[PDB]
Amino acid sequence: RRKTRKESYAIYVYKVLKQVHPDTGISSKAMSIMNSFVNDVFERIAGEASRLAHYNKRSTITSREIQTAVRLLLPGELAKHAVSEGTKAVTKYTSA
Amino acid sequence: KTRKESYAIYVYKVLKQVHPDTGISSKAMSIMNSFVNDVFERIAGEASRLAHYNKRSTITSREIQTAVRLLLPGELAKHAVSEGTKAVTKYTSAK
Amino acid sequence: VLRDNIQGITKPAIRRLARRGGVKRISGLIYEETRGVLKVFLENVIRDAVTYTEHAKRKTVTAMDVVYALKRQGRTLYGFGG
Amino acid sequence: RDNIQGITKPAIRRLARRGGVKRISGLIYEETRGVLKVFLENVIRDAVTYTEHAKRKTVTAMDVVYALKRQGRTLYGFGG
Amino acid sequence: GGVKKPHRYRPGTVALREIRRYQKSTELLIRKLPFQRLVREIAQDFKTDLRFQSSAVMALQEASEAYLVALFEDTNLAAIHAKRVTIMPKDIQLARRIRGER
Amino acid sequence: KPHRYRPGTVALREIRRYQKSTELLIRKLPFQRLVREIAQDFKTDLRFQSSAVMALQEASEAYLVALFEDTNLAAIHAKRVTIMPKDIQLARRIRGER
Amino acid sequence: EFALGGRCLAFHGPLMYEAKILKIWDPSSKMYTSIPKPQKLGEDESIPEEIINGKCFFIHYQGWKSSWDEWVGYDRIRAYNEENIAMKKRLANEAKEAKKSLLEQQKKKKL
Amino acid sequence: KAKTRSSRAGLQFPVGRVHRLLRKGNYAERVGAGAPVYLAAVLEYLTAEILELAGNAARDNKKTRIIPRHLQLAVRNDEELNKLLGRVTIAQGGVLPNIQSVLLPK
Amino acid sequence: RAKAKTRSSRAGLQFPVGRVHRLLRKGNYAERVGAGAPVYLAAVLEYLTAEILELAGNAARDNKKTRIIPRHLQLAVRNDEELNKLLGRVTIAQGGVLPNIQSVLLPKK
DNA sequence: ATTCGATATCGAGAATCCCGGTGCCGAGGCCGCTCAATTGGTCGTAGACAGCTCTAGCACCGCTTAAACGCACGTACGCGCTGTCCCCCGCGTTTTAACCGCCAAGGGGATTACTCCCTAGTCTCCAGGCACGTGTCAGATATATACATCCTGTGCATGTATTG
DNA sequence: CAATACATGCACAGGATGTATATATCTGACACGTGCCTGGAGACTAGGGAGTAATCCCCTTGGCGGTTAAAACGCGGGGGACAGCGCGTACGTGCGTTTAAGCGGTGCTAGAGCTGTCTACGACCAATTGAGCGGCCTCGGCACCGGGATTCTCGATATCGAAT
Repeated sequence: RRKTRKESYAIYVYKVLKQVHPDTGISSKAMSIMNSFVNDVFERIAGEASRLAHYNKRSTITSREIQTAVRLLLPGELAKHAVSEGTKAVTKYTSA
Repeated sequence: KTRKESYAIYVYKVLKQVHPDTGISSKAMSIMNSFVNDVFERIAGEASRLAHYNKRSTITSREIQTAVRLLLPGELAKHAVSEGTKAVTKYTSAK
Repeated sequence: VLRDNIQGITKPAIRRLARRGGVKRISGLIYEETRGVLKVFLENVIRDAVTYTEHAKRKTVTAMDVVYALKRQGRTLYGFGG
Repeated sequence: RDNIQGITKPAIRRLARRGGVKRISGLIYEETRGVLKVFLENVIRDAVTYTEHAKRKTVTAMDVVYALKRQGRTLYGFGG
Repeated sequence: GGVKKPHRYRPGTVALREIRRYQKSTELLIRKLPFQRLVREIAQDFKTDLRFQSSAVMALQEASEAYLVALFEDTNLAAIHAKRVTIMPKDIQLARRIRGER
Repeated sequence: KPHRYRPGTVALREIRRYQKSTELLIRKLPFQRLVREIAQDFKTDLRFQSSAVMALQEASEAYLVALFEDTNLAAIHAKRVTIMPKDIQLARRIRGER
Repeated sequence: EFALGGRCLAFHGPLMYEAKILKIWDPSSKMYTSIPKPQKLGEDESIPEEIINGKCFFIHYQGWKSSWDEWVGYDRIRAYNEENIAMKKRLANEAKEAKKSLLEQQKKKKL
Repeated sequence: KAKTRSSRAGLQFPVGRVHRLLRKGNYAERVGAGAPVYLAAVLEYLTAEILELAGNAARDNKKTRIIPRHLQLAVRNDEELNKLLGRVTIAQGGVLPNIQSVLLPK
Repeated sequence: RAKAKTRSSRAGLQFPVGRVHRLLRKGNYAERVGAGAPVYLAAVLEYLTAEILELAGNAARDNKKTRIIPRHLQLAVRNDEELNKLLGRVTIAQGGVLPNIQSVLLPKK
């Protein structure tokens, strides 16, 4: 038969690699490392987001509690840069 | 709302079931309430996981039997599985 | 603005905390760098607590948010709500 | 059985040399095998419990990293 | 002739006596006001003019004592590790190293 | 007289060798036989995927190299270079699994 | 002279010690004045009869606890003045010479 | 006449609120009937053991009311709770009365 | 019906916003998820991947390599202390360790 | 001035680095499918906001006494050093099973299909849990003895060093 | 060579001393009575997730032959581990002094908390399509190999500092 789809971020990781390094290759095992990475950190931040929304008695995931949480997990260097481009991405998303 | 919801009288009654002569401190009682809330969160979170984790989507007795043998250390486990199984047996017998 | 209270963790109090731990004899330069240890632990705890605080549009740090943040970092506390 | 002694003395030396240890006592090896094996029944007990949850009686690497995820240590590149 | 001499104990008897005294105690061993000053001065550069519940600051108090005393038994073990009874700054550096927050 | 290094120089050389390397330092079939015999008591007639025992291999070597770094720190603590077991029972005790 | 709460130097064996005067006793009135007011001796309070006919002072030794507090007469008490301080230094030197003789006899005992 | 689910299950812990905490507490969109029953059962079991050990501690400390010092002795004397809740610090517990042997006088 | 434009290109991102929104919904975190939440989530995932990939690229470059190996990833994540608390309790397969020697283990003169 | 130890250098050995060479199989791009993202419209409803209340948190102040600080004497550990022993590194030979690889077989993981048991959802009812009030005894506080117990002297059991 | 006093090491008396124990007392948090209201329970329906039959295939298991890198055993020896000792100093302990924490009282307010509105906004469902994933196929980065250079190591002879 034709097998079911397995969820992976491989093509996006490849193209952001090309954005940061247009000539650098990638191996498959390292790419699976990266997929496990993005799944793990996404689960961490999404669990923190869902909790911190529940914890103040709120039933809606928004951008505010996840900028709060990204700042919770990611440390300073991984923080102000992340929150800054996140807000400009959100504003350019709502602008369009 | 103004109503605040906690396991006060329930832990009091199981205490009287164990020791029908012993008092309890209120901050000790908050220790008990936060403790049962925390272990409830751990057991429910892992049960929701291992229900998701085999592509299931409903919460029944089998996975929480699995998770109570899994989380709690062994000694507490087999007895917890025994009492939970006889409890659900009583529940289905009484419908 | 309050300033220069870091010495407020007094020398006998650091001793008393040690003597609950069961140690006998205390080195002399323990006190100031253990005050620094309290400083780093309290700063990351209070960072998580004030982050939880300002998410709730709040200007008051709640004990709820304190035990919340302790649940986050692996140093959780009991007796103040779940 | 005998396979607990299959974790040989040069192998434990290799682990120490990756661990940056210069000199190793002779009594390291057997109780290090004990530490290894107790870590093993903890992890594989969690992994097998995941395994007969799935109505399964062969184990997967996915269940292994899943048991690690429970025990706290996270492994990458083995799925999940 | 016979000159007096006080009732000073050997160094260590008073030690172990207050060890048994304090390992049965349950109260707080830091004074509330200085540690509250610590909490209020640390929560300045994060944000100004905070308010703290009286239960919140004492939760910080007792949590910090729990962390410090738990650091102190394995500090004692690290001091005994080098066949010593004096603890040293290296002991707690190693403790925080092996916990994984260094 | 044949050339012989002093005790420790070869040891540091293959510190460097096993630290720049990434391959897996336990013989695969003895570890597989270990995993089978230690899974035997939990369930009889249990089958293991090859990637599963690879995952146990990688996790075990990571656990032991971390524990042995901790061992080297607690050994260099007591004015020493050689480790003893008592080093690693303290290393496990302070990490909270004894 | 002697005042309530003032410094004094007193005998104690062969040596001089500084003390606080907490009570002043008058033998004629069978009474003493104290510091936080005349009053008589209490139920558990007594003065040795060797000095109770002379003017007594209840004194507290500095650097030593309240178990060492005691009644002393003019024989055992002197005012805190430079003559008494100087002979206190002299008797401290005598105690130092006694300790040095102790060291000499123990080092000859070792040999 | 309406009977509670706990008396159906023979428990003192309530099936109703723990079912509601499963539902609005946002763990799964669907939950069966027997899961809160089993959940309340295991909560009763663990609560009974910790309270019975606390009662033993209170008897040994000859106090007729539970104090968190008794709770701390209950959780720390039992080694199984010591890796169930050795991760956990509790309020007003103190520590175990332990002295290392080298610190004892000779 | 207008031309179908991806949400990632609408927000100037490369991780799929619709896919991570589907993972938020089907991953059972709540019954309701806001619109900009997967956008921001995708963006912070982009940021983390951007730093870890450029560090892996530097790890490949000083090793005179052009393909990323898990050893490059391990060196990249262990060389940065902030990623080191992020990934400290995490283990990397075929990663090895940092080459480090404590001081007294060196030979003396 | 003489001898000796630490260091200083030369040279041999040896493990690894770097340069070609050669073959190899994962990897990146092309192609085809297919199904979840996207558009669009609606509909319920959840949170933002305004507003009112009231509670405990902040600030001050005034008396306390427990503690903080400081200092002085002492003694017991920390550590620097040395001697000695024994235990583990290093190297060689022998063994042995790890690994490749090759094939046979079959066991269950995964997928499809069906049919049905249970559960979300809704409405109605009712009683159990919680906010509130009180009275009341378990335990805190204080005070006076009892007793472990700590320290030290001093007094006797035993090694022993000197002497007759 | 024996004794005996002396020195060194247990046994015990005794005084401080701090802590456990007995008793009064009060007091305030524990527990028990009440009202209620909202959330759990009773009943019925939809429908859909899940249990069970089939199947196939692929991926795991078992075994058999060769080869070899690695394991095991052993000899030696040199480097640590560990015991002992001495000296200094660094807190240990204790007493006196300051002081600031701690309790009670007081007020005030800012900010937490509850209620109403309603409008933005996400949930849900039909179309559809373009991205994303399964398969295939070449190729070049890379794995393996071999030879010269480089760096490191280690041990045998000159040379300066140190003691006598």
